[PDB]
Amino acid sequence: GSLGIGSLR
Amino acid sequence: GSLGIGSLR
Amino acid sequence: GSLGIGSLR
Amino acid sequence: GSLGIGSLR
Amino acid sequence: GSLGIGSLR
Amino acid sequence: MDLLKRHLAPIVPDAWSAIDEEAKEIFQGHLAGRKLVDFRGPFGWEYAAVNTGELRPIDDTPEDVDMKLRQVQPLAEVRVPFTLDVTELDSVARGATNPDLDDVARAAERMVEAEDSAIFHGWAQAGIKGIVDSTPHEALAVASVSDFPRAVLSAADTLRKAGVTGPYALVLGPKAYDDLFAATQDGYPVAKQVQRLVVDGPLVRANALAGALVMSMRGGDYELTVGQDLSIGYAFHDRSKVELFVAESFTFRVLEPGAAVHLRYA
Amino acid sequence: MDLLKRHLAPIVPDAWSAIDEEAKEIFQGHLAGRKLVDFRGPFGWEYAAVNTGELRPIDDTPEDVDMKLRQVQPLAEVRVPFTLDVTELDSVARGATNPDLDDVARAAERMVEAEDSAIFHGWAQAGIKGIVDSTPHEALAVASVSDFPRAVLSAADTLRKAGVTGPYALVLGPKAYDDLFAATQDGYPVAKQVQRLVVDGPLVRANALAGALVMSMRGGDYELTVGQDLSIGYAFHDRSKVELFVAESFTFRVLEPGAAVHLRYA
Amino acid sequence: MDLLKRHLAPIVPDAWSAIDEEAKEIFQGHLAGRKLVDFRGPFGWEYAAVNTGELRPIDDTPEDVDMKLRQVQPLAEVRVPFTLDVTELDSVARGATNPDLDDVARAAERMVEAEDSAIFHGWAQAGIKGIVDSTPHEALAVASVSDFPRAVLSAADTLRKAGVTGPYALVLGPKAYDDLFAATQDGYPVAKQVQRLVVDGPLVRANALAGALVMSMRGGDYELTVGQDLSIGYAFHDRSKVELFVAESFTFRVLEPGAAVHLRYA
Amino acid sequence: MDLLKRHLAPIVPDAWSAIDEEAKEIFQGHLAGRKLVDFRGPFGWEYAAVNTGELRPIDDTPEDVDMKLRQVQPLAEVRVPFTLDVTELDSVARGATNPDLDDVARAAERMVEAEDSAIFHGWAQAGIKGIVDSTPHEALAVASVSDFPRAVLSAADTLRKAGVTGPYALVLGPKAYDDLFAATQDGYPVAKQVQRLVVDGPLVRANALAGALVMSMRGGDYELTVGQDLSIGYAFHDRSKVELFVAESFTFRVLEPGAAVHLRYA
Amino acid sequence: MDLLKRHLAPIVPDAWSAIDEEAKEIFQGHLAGRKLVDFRGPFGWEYAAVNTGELRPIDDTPEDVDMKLRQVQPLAEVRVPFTLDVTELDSVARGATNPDLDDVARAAERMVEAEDSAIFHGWAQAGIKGIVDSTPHEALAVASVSDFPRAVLSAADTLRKAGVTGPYALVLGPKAYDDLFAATQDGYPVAKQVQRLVVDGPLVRANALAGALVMSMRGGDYELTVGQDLSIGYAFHDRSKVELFVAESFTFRVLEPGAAVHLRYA
Repeated sequence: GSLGIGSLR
Repeated sequence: GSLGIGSLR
Repeated sequence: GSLGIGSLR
Repeated sequence: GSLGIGSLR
Repeated sequence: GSLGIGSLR
Repeated sequence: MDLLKRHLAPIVPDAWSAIDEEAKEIFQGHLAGRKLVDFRGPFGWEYAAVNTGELRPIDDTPEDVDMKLRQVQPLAEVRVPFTLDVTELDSVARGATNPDLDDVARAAERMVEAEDSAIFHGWAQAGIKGIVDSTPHEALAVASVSDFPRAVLSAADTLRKAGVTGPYALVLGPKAYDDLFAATQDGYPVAKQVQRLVVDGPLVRANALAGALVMSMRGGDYELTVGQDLSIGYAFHDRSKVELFVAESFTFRVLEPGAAVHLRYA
Repeated sequence: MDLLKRHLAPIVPDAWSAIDEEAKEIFQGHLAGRKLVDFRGPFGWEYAAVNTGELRPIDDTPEDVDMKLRQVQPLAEVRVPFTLDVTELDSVARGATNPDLDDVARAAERMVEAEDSAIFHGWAQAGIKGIVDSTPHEALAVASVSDFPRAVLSAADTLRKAGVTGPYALVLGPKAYDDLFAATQDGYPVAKQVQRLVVDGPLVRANALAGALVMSMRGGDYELTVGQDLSIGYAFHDRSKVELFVAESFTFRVLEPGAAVHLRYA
Repeated sequence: MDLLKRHLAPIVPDAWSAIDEEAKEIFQGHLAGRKLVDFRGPFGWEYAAVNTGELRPIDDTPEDVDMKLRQVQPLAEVRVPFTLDVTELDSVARGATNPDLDDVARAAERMVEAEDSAIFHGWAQAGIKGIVDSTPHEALAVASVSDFPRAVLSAADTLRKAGVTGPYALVLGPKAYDDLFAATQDGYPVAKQVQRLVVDGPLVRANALAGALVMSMRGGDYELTVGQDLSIGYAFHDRSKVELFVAESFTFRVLEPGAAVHLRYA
Repeated sequence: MDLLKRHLAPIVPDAWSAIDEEAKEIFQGHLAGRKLVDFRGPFGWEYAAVNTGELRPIDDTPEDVDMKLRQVQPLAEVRVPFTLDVTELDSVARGATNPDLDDVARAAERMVEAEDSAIFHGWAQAGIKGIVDSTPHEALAVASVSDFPRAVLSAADTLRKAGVTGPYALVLGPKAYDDLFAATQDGYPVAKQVQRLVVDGPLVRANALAGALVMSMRGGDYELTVGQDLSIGYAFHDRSKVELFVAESFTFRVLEPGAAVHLRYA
Repeated sequence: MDLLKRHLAPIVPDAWSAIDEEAKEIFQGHLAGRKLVDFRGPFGWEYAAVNTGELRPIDDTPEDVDMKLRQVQPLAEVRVPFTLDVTELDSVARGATNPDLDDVARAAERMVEAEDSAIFHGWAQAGIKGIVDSTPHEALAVASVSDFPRAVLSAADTLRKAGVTGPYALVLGPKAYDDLFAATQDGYPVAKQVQRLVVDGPLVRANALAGALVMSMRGGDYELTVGQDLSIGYAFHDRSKVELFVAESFTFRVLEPGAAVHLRYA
């Protein structure tokens, strides 16, 4: 249940 | 019954 | 029976 | 039976 | 069974 | 029959079309605020006020009761009268293509002035605060026409300093537009540099803006709500003259005061 | 058999095609006014006048009667004669590809002169007012070939001052075109800058225009009505010569006099 | 019910959406390291450590036994608390569009600081080595704002000298970004030259980076592993205040120390 | 068996292919006139003359008879011999990829010289008038390598003065090409400016052209008719050498003499 | 089981993949000759020599017999040994992503040196003539880093003088690349000008080339034939070290010696 940022390349 | 200008972005 | 010039914009 | 050069524009 | 480099143009 | 009462006017339908086209082209050409801020509506003649969602406490209340009043921003209704010659409008029915519609353009630019003046410099009698008069940032004092390519960057810097991201549009008042577009650096263009400066931001002319302005196009910062959009209505007519009006209902809210920087005398 | 009476000419069909192509290429190359103003027609040989939709009052009328006269603009019919050698036209039938058609080009450019002179500088005997002689704006006096990149902007400013929007085309007379296209700034192009100045506006050469001109391409400002479009007709022939003519019927109206600014001696 | 415990908060769903959007836009705007290094995960709350695949010998072992310990890099869990007013969050349910979410932005930028500071300058208590403190190359000492267009090339040269190919990104600390983007060479742009220098490499602002940095975007050099990605959780609430937190679990590995060059005081 | 008689040559098919490719690449590289003028044909070995469609009067005729002679332009047939070594051609059959075909290139460039010299400077023994020797315009005397960017415009002006429209190609002789392409203005390119000058016109090198030339690419001005296109034929062979030839039949007509301007010593 | 004998190595498949990727990226990054010359093959381990198609006469032959020997160019087989640690390769099986493969890169660049040195400067013991040592043209002596934009044109001129058409590639040795890419004209780029000079020709770095070189990319001038392409094979292993090799079989032919010009000390 995260904010879904993930990689920004 | 307006002139239909609306948003101009 | 013209030359068909018409408008040239 | 030529080389087929023709026109080069 | 090479690395498959070949030509690099 | 709505409030515009157009069927009562001694005007043939094609003359109505011509009047509407004149007003429409003026408005699309000159409405500066509408092409910058966020737009709500139109909602029609019975939309009366914008709900802000805030509550204000009431002091004189009993101890066993907590009472608060809901806060709302009422819309202003603006009407600009103008007059037209009945014979000039009749000539449209005979095939005339250029009837005298000067007062239509006059009234339309008067309405543009009212709306844009409210948006940029506020309108205290209507309870509206403008973009310029609500910004907490210091107003950059531009000294000369060549200081603009510097000043904008400074203003833009301020905008990204306070935390306001997004493309930044430049809004030029009358003198600023005149001086910065009547200029050329010995062939090399200057206005081209000006648009190059702003990162995919528009450059707009505002006849009601004093000086110049740099403001974010991020969205969610400035909110124009329209109840009844710009309309042409009929009021009265004598034998030779017909009285019409431009009508609108609107209000403007500054949601984030810090999203703009004012540039003073150009 | 129409008014051109071409079947009576001692001309083989391919010679007619060659004559028509010569005239057509001249006209497409040189008709300056047609590529700027709005175009009505063609309507044929029996279209006689343009209805303006206006009425003019008549003074000497009885008290019980209101009488007005409808206003209309009659078209002018223009014929430019020219002559061709019958043997030169016969040679087309033997496979000749370059018959002597010099007088065709001469007559076609004479017709171009007539039409463009009417459009730009008016033709009072035909009741036509030109673009240049009807503009209320002051004529910018260009001093030197390098003043053009400034002057145009000034003129353009005037056009947007008076309320005339839209792309602005630059029209150059003979000397202005010669001097501004035979110029180069030590390698750096000048004419490229000239087209860069006008916002998607065309730059056109008008051999009949004295000086230069900046005018709006908005539309609805200048109206050329053609009844009979440019045609080649037969008049007469002797044993060795055939007499032909270029024919046209047209009129020109200035609907909005303020949409152009004249630039004087280049 | 996960570790975030959000269903226990006295917060309506739309207020949760607003809080999440505020944090999300801050993170997408400011997370410098995530837009440079390679990214592993997220793997969730029970991912505890990154397997490096290395073994370390153990000295005190019998002669008949060879024993080695597997090497692993444990993740750090970071929580940044913040507080919000319950009435401000309630106002969202009444249609308010701009609740006071200042502390959300504060906590989010604090988390950005923690993560980017670990990535660039290391975090020894977490067993993390940064990009800057692990590079064997000498740190170029930039003297003035105009030395950057030279220095980068030098650094880039070093990167291709040691064998590190690929596009080279420029990372600018706060002062370096301010000074190199508040600069203009009498109209001619400088930052445009800066992006022109790097061969399809990005130019990024890192608020936690001291000085500046040039580093390869080849891939396989720097590795950020995330167990639990950036999340908003609930901790506690009184009558008027609700305590939330930003949470993340991560570690960072420098696989190839030589893929970056540090540029000192801007 | 046609006039080329190739089946009689002691040449294997792949050697014929190699010879043809060598000649073909030379011709496609060096035939200047063919890439400028209009092209008719090829019509084969029995096309003897071009019908002009003109008639010429005959003086000594009776009074009751009108007699005229049809005017025609006979084609010239050009053959350039060359010789090849039989063993070198045999080596192709053993897998050799670079046989000695020097004399093929020599003969092909000799044919190019003949054709282009006829097109540009005429060939009076063949009744051909060139582009340069038929132009009525005055030949611009170029003084130095830097006068070309001016001179061309002047020449171009002349072309549009006399009535010749269309893109204008620049044709450079050997020295002019050498001097204007071995030149550079301290980094800034000059030849780029040269191609920029001509409005979508080609810039071509002609080894047979003395000086330089500016000519219209409108079409219908210059006409090269080819009966038998460039061919390789067999003549004879001894034990060790084989004699081949390049053959062509052609004529050239200047339909409009005024479509070009000559630029003298570069 | 081929000659590489890889199944005998104490190497897990993923370690083989890592070794192959390291070598492959080095070769794709550094093989200068392969990206310029024409490429034949690979043909495998039993391709022994290139048939040239030429014959050489033998002197001591009887009068009734004509005898000639076929000419052929034998390939050279090149093997570059290197060594790896068995434990480092084992760590790949435990999930390690960066095993120590330094000697792989060392051996691969040694092979690149061998091949490119043969192509550019010849290899007399292998019967190979390089591009540089076979060109009949005079070697331009470049004096300073700023003479390159001139020198190339000169060289290019020479190439088109001798008859060598096609795009011309620039090949830079180590010092030339370093000096011409570590250079900037006060902001204005120089290397950009360098690529602008060559007409759609590539600019390549050759670590084995002394000085610089301009050569045609037409094709058919330089021919690299590969029998066995670049491969990694296994030789031997002890308890802790494994011996591998890079292997290749190739030869190089200069078909047209005049298609290149050498530029001496940069």
